[PDB]
Amino acid sequence: PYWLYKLHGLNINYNCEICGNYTYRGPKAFQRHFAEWRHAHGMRCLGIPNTAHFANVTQIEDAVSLWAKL
Amino acid sequence: DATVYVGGLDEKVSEPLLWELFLQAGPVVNTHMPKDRVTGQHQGYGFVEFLSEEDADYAIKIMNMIKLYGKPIRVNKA
Amino acid sequence: NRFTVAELKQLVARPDVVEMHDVTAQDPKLLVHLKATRNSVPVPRHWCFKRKYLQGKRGIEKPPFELPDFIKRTGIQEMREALQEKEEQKTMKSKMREKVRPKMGKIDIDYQKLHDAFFKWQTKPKLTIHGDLYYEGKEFETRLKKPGDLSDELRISLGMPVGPNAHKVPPPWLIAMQRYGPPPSYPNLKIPGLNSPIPESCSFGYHA
Amino acid sequence: KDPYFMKNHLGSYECKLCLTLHNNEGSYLAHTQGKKHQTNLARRVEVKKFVKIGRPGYKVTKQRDSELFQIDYPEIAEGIMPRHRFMSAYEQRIEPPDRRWQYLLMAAEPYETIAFKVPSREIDKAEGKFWTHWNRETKQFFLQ
RNA sequence: GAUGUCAUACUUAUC
Repeated sequence: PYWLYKLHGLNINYNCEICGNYTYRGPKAFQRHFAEWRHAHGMRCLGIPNTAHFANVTQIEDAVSLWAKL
Repeated sequence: DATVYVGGLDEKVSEPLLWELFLQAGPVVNTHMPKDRVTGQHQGYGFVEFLSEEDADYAIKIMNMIKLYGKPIRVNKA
Repeated sequence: NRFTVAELKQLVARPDVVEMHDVTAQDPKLLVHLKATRNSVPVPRHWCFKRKYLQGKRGIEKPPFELPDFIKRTGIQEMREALQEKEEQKTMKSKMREKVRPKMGKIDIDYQKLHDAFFKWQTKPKLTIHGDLYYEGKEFETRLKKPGDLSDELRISLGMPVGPNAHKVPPPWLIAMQRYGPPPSYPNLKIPGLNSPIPESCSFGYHA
Repeated sequence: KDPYFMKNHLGSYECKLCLTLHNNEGSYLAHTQGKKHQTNLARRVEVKKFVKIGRPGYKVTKQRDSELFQIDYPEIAEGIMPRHRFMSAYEQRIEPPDRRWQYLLMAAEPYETIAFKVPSREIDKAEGKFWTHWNRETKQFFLQ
């Protein structure tokens, strides 16, 4: 249905540069997949620990700067 | 490297029960249990991600003789 | 004008309280300072939903009431259930005939027993702190364990009777712990039979 | 008999198929006929007890080979071959002390089992289909 | 999830 995809915020293109520039079809879906195993496995390659400060981190350079600042 | 796959578990086992079983060999950072949302039952497998790869390898090598509800639970590297 | 989440996380001293919706407000620094305060309470998660925090538990089953021990120890609940069972079997003529000539003495249990239950047998309920807020799934999230100790349910599922003798009361994974050594994730963990005395440490584990 | 209409804790009706609420009883019967309700309906032991045991005297001959034991057994007149298996000394009838070795025992149906203790850890293989043989023409059993 | 017509039920010691 188009109404359930328009009211819940679906069918909206979002780019995540951390996990190899993956695509996400929802802000809440991206927020749920941020605290998941795929985002943790993508962030473990750069050397950043899985914490609460890198929840809204998308770019690799911003996450590296946030890891180096702490 | 830090995630170990545990199989051979019954459907009656729960995720806090699996966490308390896995905490006897080492602190697990995360535990994921794939289950079908249509029926509400587990698939008999899980993934325990620890804080390091050596602790996960020790938990996989030390849980080779674990029996839950009469069924032997196997631990492998993933 | 509106900065991103990375600049708001790098400028604030506590980037863990920064969210994605706080970057498009009228004061990101003031919101980051108020959210990372000492005694501040966070906003509820139902402010961005679309069900008004009351349309989630529609078809879920719920118990009618949970009576405490001080109210159930007075015998009023069984008498009320018996009166509700006796009143449900009466017809309209039996209900109309009891209104002109009623039968006194319905239960007539006691008069000081309720005062003794409300004054002498008063029990304090399980309260909570002011910071622990309530949500829709807070009543169902009850999963929120220690190394070296096992519960009764895990011991019944694994088939390990807990006893003072350390012969069979440790699990059979202790043979691998004796062959390979102590776990590297817990250096202070002491198990009986390997690094602890067996009749002394009868708890099958100690974190010292 | 509708398996979707249930009673809540507030004296109302609840349709779990469409997840709808109804206050009175007259609205629950009128909610089954409609578009959303139709859309939700369209979218959704014997061989062990009979074994004779007279325990005859077996004839085993061991020989240290280099690169094997020969057990002389009588005629059994059956297709069941005698099986060899390696077990531990922890289980016994009287449980003697200082039992920390292994024993390979060969057993048949009309005859008793013959066991030989092996002090070494691993010097051969006690598998049945790998390194065992039973000639039924001469009734000679060997295992190496 | 919203819209616009109809029905049911509820609240403020309202008259």
